[PDB]
Amino acid sequence: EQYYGTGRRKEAVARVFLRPGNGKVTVNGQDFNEYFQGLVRAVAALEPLRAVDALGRFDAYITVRGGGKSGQIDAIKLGIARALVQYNPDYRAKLKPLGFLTRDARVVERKKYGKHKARRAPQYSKR
Amino acid sequence: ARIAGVEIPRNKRVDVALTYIYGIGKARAKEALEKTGINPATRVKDLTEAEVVRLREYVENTWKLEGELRAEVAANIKRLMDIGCYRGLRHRRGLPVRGQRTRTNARTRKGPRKTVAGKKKAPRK
Amino acid sequence: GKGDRRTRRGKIWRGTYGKYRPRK
Amino acid sequence: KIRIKLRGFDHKTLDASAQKIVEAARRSGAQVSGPIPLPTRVRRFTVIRGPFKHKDSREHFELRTHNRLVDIINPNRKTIEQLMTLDLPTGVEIEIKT
Amino acid sequence: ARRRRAEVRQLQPDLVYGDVLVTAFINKIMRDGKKNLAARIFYDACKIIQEKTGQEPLKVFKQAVENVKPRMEVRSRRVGGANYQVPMEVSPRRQQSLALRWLVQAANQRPERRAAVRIAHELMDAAEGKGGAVKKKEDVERMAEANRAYAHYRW
Amino acid sequence: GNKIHPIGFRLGITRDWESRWYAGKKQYRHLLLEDQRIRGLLEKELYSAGLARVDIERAADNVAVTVHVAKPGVVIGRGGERIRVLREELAKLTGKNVALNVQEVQNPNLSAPLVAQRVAEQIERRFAVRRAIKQAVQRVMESGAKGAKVIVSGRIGGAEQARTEWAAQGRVPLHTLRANIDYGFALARTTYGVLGVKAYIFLGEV
Amino acid sequence: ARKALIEKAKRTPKFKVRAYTRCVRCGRARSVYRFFGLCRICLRELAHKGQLPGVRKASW
Amino acid sequence: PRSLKKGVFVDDHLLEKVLELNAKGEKRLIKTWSRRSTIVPEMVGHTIAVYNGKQHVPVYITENMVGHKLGEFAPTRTYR
RNA sequence: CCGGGCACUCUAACGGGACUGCCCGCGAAAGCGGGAGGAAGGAGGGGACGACGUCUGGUCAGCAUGGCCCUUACGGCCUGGGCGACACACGUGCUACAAUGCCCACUACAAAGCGAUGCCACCCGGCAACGGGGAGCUAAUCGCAAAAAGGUGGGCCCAGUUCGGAUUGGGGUCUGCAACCCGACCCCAUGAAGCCGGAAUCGCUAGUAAUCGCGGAUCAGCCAUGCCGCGGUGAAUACG
Ligand SMILES: [Zn+2]
Repeated sequence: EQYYGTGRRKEAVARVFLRPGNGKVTVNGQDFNEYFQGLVRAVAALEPLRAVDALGRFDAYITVRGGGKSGQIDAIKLGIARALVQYNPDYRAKLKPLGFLTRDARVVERKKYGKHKARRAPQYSKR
Repeated sequence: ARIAGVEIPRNKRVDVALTYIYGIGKARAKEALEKTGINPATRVKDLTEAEVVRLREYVENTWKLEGELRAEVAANIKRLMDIGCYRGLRHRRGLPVRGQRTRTNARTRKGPRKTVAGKKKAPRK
Repeated sequence: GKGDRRTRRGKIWRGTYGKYRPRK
Repeated sequence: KIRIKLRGFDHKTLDASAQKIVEAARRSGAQVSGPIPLPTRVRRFTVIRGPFKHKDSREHFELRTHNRLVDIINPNRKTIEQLMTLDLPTGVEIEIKT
Repeated sequence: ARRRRAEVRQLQPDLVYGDVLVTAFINKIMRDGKKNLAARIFYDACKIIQEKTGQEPLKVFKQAVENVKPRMEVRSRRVGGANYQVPMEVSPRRQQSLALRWLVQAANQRPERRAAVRIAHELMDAAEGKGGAVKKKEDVERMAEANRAYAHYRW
Repeated sequence: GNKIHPIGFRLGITRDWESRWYAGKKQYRHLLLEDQRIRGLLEKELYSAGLARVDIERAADNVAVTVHVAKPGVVIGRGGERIRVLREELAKLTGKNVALNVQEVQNPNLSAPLVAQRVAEQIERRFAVRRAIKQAVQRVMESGAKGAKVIVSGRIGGAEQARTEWAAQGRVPLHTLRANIDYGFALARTTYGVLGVKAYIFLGEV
Repeated sequence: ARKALIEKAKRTPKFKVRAYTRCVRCGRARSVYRFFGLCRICLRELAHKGQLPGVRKASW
Repeated sequence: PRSLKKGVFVDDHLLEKVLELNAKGEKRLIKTWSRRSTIVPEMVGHTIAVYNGKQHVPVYITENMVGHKLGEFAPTRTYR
């Protein structure tokens, strides 16, 4: 009837809803190719599908809010990866070795004082 | 086509081209073309004798341009310069007028650095 | 660029609005 | 429909406080909307550590303010009885608008 | 790197050829992390290699890298006074880094106003064995083997 | 010149605030300046009583104030006549209308502020610094405490060169964020100059 | 920070632009925070004592 | 590209003191610390002495220098 | 948006989870290598946190304090000037020299913050700064706010240029008793140096550098291109 998987990346949340069907994707309304209009990376998000020969077998409604269309592309990629497991829990065996079921914990680094950008340290002359 | 005081902007978009006049900027460009109703994109060469007349007339008569303008500006400066006007003294002395720092960064108004001898050991770093 | 006070960026950089970066 | 809004500095002086308000009125009115959290507003004060120079000393201080809501629809006298005068915390301060 | 032997960051394959080496090259084109414009340029280029060249872009590319990889390079070294330039092999790893870097560099050294083209044309020239990229490569080897006297400082 | 205040460092845990009351924007600065006015007099007065802390709770025009002392008597007064003077001198400062409780200090020998002042005073009377210090650490260490330490600033004995005296026993982990170390500082005006006094007392842990 | 120069409390600005914060404890006019009436120093001193209600040490 | 808006400012120390002299014609000198004030026609012909911040310099106010502000005619710093 | 519904995102409080705990290998042990599960590991990533002491380190100008000195004044009030001077030298930075770019238009994703005379919706007058009018907000429920880079379409066509904006002339807004000295902002004109930098020299090992915009404190206004902080996109390389 329906399947779920969230998915978060670099501060992005993607609600992934798979549903046996054609293979289209409605990201926040616009078509998959409409929200990510011209982003050589987009293709990534659906990689967990091709992982187990899905896509042209499923369908996906997706809500995405937070971060940037790049982070969303990874949240969504994780969503489609999780949801694809509630469906058949047997997918892990091949879906995980790729690492799709991991939550990239790489986040912006705090901006420490004394320094220009958390690390970028100010420069000196005839020290 | 030649327009204002010895003006001859050619082979470029009319707007761009009008820019080549002393008192005309990217602003008056789109306007003089706006009013005189001429495509701004037309290459000055591809213009029409009819358009070159409405432009030549609208512009020359609507704004104070070229020589006559430099005459004004020069005239102004001369004035605040004749009266004890501080601002006028800044012109004489050749230093920046709009109240900027003259301890460093004033080269655009002073010219090339005029290095002199100095005091070393006294961390002038 | 970020420095031309009479352009989009020049206005954005200076955090202002005018004939070059109207409110909408 | 008595909307309560609780704010405090201690995230316990409230969960304690606002929780009393829940168990109390849960015997004289509706059933309460449960103490709903609500985002916290933090105030940062970045200060140079010592006096005179040392621009890169610093050390951060923040004054985080917490909020709680609750919401009791179906006000029924006894509700305004179990609540009206039976609070306890000192590091709290309420505002109610039924 | 005093402690470990810093392992190599493994890159995610291409979003079209699924080739890691490509991502690498694209990363060398990128600047200010504007990885989209970077990816585009390399793909537009691949389609410029398709038109003006009846060959598959991917193979033209790899061919290029190949001719641009130096197999010998000179590394400075202090040996009794003077700093003799010792000639020596080049790691497989370093060969790539240099090849790709050199390509992008020479590519941005070309005249054609369009970024995507400079890459397109540079790659091809490289394949044929000509171009600023292969120059540097052959210049390097020349440098070594011309200092092959101090090669007994093997390093 | 390193190390943070052991209290301020632990405020989240093993140590509560001296003023616990909500407020904000338009009030906070006014409602705080007050607290200082309060504490101001109490310390200026209740000196001989042995001040140690001045908790100040609030809710609305009915302040708290719970002065902690070693000699609760000196505070109260005869039958309670002084707690009348002060408690009144109080509202002549804050119309607010406020209470004035008084808790007794169970062994002023575990009150960093006290141990400090204790030493600060001796030093003012011209006692041998190092001695006074060792003694103090002993008293504190000799009546409970899993650790203690005292530090006197400089110009020990009026010496022309400012020095710095020590003394410590048992664990006194300033680094362990959970120790529960009472910190106390005492000044010490003198013919030759000011000399700060620091008292550190360690109790339990968790 | 001379008594004399703490005429700031005088209101009488003659014009309200001559008004100026000043520390409500040391007179440190130079970097007085509003929310406290205190200067960067005193603010730090008191935060360490705990006399600044709900003003813990930041970190993240 | 200067600008005040609507209400050309002029301290009335010298203002109501300059026009009072307009009743008997003119006078022989003035002296104000109000270098902050704009110059109005009524000042023309007159001779107001402005303050350096140290001296009272005699400034003959002519038409050509109306809109300006007195101080612009009494230099502050001393250079070269 | 409406009823409705707490599932989900989230909000904030608490609980769980990682310990070389399990499997194979070496080791006396600690532990090293490898593998499974797992969101994650062998200190998972970033903070707070700085020993006994050193430098006669820094600050009596934050405050405190010994001693010395001044008391019609080395005190106090005021107006004005100065701290903003310049032939020059250095440090830290901003903007840039351009096509992996600049401009116009259209269109899309963020976080953390701040708001009482304060944020300012929307409507009107103005090219505009801004003015007039006026709703909501007491602020997860209203406002600052537009994120910018980006995607789509057009223009520019390699030129000191639709690069770059210094400098200067004029008009004007706004705060403030008051913007000459000495404010920021808007619009017109002006349109400089600069075509990638000698010797020498600085930063950073990953969500880091690089790049893009957003907020805050101080604060009437503001010389912020500074400082503290936020998220977006996102590398190269490390033999040694
Ligand atoms: Zn202070």
